[PDB]
Amino acid sequence: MSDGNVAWILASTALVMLMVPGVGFFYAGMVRRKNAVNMIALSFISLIITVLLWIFYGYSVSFGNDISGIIGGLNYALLSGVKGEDLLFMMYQMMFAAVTIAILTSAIAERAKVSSFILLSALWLTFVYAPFAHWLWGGGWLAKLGALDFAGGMVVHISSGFAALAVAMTIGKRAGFEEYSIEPHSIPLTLIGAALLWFGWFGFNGGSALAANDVAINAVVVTNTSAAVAGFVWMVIGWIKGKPGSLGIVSGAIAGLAAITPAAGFVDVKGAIVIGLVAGIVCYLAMDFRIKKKIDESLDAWAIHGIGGLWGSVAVGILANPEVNGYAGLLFGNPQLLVSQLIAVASTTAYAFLVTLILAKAVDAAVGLRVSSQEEYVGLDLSQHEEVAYT
Amino acid sequence: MSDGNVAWILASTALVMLMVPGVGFFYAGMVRRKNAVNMIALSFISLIITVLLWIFYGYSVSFGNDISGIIGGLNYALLSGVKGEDLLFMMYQMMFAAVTIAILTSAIAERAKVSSFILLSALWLTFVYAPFAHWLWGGGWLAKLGALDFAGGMVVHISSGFAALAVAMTIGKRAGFEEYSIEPHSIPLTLIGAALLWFGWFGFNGGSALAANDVAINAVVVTNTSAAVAGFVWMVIGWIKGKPGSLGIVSGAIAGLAAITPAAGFVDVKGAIVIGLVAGIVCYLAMDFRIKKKIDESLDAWAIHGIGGLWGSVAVGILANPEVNGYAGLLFGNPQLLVSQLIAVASTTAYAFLVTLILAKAVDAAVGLRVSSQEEYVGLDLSQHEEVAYT
Amino acid sequence: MSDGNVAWILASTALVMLMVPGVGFFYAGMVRRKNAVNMIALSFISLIITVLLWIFYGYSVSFGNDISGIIGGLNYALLSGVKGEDLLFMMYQMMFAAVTIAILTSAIAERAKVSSFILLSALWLTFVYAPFAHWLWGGGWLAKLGALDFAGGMVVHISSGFAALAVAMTIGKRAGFEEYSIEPHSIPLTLIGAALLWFGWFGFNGGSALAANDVAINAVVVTNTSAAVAGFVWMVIGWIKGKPGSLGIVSGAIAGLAAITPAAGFVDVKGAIVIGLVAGIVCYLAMDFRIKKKIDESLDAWAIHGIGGLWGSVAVGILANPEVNGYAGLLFGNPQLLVSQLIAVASTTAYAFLVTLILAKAVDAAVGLRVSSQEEYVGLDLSQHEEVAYT
Repeated sequence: MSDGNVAWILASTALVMLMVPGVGFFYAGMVRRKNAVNMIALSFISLIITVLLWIFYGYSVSFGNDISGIIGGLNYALLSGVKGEDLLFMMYQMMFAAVTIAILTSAIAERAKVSSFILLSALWLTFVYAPFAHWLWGGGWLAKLGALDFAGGMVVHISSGFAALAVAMTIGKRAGFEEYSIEPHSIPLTLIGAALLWFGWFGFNGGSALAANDVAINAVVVTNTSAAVAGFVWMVIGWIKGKPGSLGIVSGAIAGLAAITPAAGFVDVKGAIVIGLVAGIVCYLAMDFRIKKKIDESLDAWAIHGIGGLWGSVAVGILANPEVNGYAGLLFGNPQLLVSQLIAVASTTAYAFLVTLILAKAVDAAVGLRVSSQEEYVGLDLSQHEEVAYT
Repeated sequence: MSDGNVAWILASTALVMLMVPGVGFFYAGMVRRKNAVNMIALSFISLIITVLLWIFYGYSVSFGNDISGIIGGLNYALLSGVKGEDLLFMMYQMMFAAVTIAILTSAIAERAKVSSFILLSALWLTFVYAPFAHWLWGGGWLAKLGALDFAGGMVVHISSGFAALAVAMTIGKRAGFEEYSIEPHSIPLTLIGAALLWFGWFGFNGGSALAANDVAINAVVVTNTSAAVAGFVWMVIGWIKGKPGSLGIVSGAIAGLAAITPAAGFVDVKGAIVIGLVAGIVCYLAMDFRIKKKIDESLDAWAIHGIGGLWGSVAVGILANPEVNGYAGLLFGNPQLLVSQLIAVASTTAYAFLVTLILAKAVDAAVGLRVSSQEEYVGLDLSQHEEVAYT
Repeated sequence: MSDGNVAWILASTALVMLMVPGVGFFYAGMVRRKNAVNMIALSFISLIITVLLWIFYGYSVSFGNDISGIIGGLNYALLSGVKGEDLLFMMYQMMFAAVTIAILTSAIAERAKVSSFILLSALWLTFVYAPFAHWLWGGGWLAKLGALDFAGGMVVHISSGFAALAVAMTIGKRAGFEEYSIEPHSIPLTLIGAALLWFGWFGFNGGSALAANDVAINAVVVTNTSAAVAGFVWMVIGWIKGKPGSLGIVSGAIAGLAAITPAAGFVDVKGAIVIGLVAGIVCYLAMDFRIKKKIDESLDAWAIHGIGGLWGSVAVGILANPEVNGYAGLLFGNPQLLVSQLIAVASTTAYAFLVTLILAKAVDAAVGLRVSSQEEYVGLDLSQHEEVAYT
């Protein structure tokens, strides 16, 4: 099976797994000390829950027998019939689902009931993520009409970004959100998360070629490129607006990473530069806009992932270079690919937001999403975990 | 040599190395601020010491010429005659020894003399670890009677777990251990350790197939499975008993990882589920029991690793699936394998505990294990390292 | 292309990337709380800046058409003409440049203008790093006269070490440097950095064979060996001088890692032992000496990397074992190799220091390197990033 290829995907799988708690640390540093444990705990729970559901039926529903091009059957439930390298694919994919759910925790920072997050995550995974994976990567209707998503610009970034937006609006602003700014308790903790995410993204985008070949090498080159450009952009904006805080820098780098994900295996270095440059700009604008509109989509999963993933997914249709991976975009003489991406982006963006909104409200009405005011006041570490982050 | 296979083991080696300080961070967060540096420092020392002894003679004693099936000769001392991929095996194995010693530091948390830990570690490595590795993986008498241990359920988890129990009883309870509970100074630090351990375990269990093949893929699948189940279990117990603290969650995940280690390459996903489920339960019971018996085996190396490794090692004899890796357990028609595991588990459990006990007391009588009361009072960071963790 | 080999280098690339922020954490823990964000931020900026310049022309200047053996042309500017595995080489090499620049941040700890660091880094990369890479690895005049540097004893360690010395002397001592000692705000943060650096060095030295073969395995064995020896040495010195602080231990391990880098693929385990032993000693002496001379080369990039890299690079000429990788040193009957190393070390040491000195003063005169006294007083987190590390 080419031990080399298995080697690379085994490694890439470990890398993506690390990104789950990586997300937890990244977010934890930006919340208050009284909610640090909760923010990290959520990423671990996301992992645990994801692994179980994925095995149970998640994998089957995403990549099993296709039914009307919208979803898969239960032929792979409990991994029945999954052998050899399909098992490696399953495991690798399982980690993409886990990171997505963790990113989503951005919208419930500092005020959600853990039990409720679990219920909603299980439902979201079932009714939003699995479907997307199937549409694009499981031979679903989107792949059928020619849509492409190399590493998850849509399956992962658009889904969590817009789902995060829907969730934030449903759960409401944190107490005092509007009055005074919420300061991060540990920027260094966040920076550790950021280093783990950049590092893990090597397996995320580079592993998506499913082999140790020229496409993975390209994905690795362009991934690092877009990240650097988008990070540089936020740095400049930082200076333009005052001082370049470390948060803006890494946030910019992450915008570039999310934007390049859907295209990592189709574009050249020049294309990666445009994507990163534009990503840095539009994502920063989205942040200020959601801030202007007073939406407490707390850690900007939407501005960064939602908008970054949306852009990158569209950019695939404009800059795909056939010399790179056969596929060609508008600038390389193919208008058709652009239309496929727009349809794919319009569909996944609307569905992620609208369905998440339905799910969020359903659960809210069923069990209630938000913690009580006093718990929010004392912090979820104590109230939801009966723990104290530091002594 | 299949560059793919070398690639995977080179990577798996780096992964296991990371687990050493990973253990240090995991433990450090659960001790008091005045002992944070010491707890981490111990894991680095474990690494340094292990590497030296392993090269000097540790490797030879573990995998050299067999003498009476209990130990190896000195033909590989200073790596004399070790070439090509035997060198990669040596290096990979060296890291297993280092992690084991680090896990063991659980029993001496906050009150041991560094110099003494080194002496004892050197002796333990020599008289307990090397022998075990040889019995099971060096063509020793246990492998000879058909015993199996895929990734170290016995060589690593049972050994450190029970050795930790012996050490704790010999060194005694921390001052005030019984009166008031000792709070962790940094749960987030512990969670970083936990993420590094989960991530590193990909190389630990996945690398144990010694190749990038179907067995490693299986080991990776089942490893993640058992961890998720055992973590889910502790989460439920947490709710049943109040609130699911992040510590219980990751502690549960680690119980599943330790339990699955001896079996990662022999069982199917259904088997992994049973192992994780049972592991979560029995390990939690072991924790409460050692707590009930007032034994200051501080960070539960015993409850988690000892008991988790014991269970998993036995489970190998019940659930080994021949369709997975040829070997078959009791449930797959082979009673013989179960007997081999019981004998192996009875032997390694008794030896680890009894011999460690002899070694711990010997050193105690020779140089003294525990620091003075005042050092314990001011903290080992200052007293043993003349450092202060934070300012 | 041997998927195995690509697999290993893709992984090694991710590993070296991690070492960049790893350096940031390592350094951040040793500075004051008011400068924690700045110290880490610098490592991320180093990465971002490096990636951009490397793509733009850095790579071409290092490995493009040779001009008079001192530098490369612009034929690979913007990666024009770089395809297949040359692209993987490019990306892997790009990360070596990034780590070098991060190491260098040691000399400007707590008192530099970010804008100025960027300018100087861009110039240093252009006029010092690229040239070195070309001399030794780009078919430059040094490789031509038979000089060797397996993983960068000179290209990375000597360059940053001596450049750091030049920079420190040009920027001046931190306020109060002489009066009272500057305490590290978070040793644990530093220890996390150290674990990431040790782990990442697997890709650094092990990946330098450019394939998953016997040389990489050897590099991995010897790398871990020298680190352990040098760390053990500093530990002993620590006891001899009082208590073995964790900082000395990891600092010693890093001396061994830097010393072994230029030789990782040419020496045997016995040679690795001598190198580590000597490295621990000479590097510790260099630290005390620069401390005696009152030079605020803050985090000892010079004592550790400069001197460690200098030693190891020379040691290559004494201990290269032909049985290991064909090349042979003085002790293996070849005086010639020793002369090549001395010339290479004399040249790179003098150039790094002298040219960096010119660059540092130029920029200082152009825009000014150091922040104002009051910024230094309130801390660069607030003054240069308008952020606060912890709340």
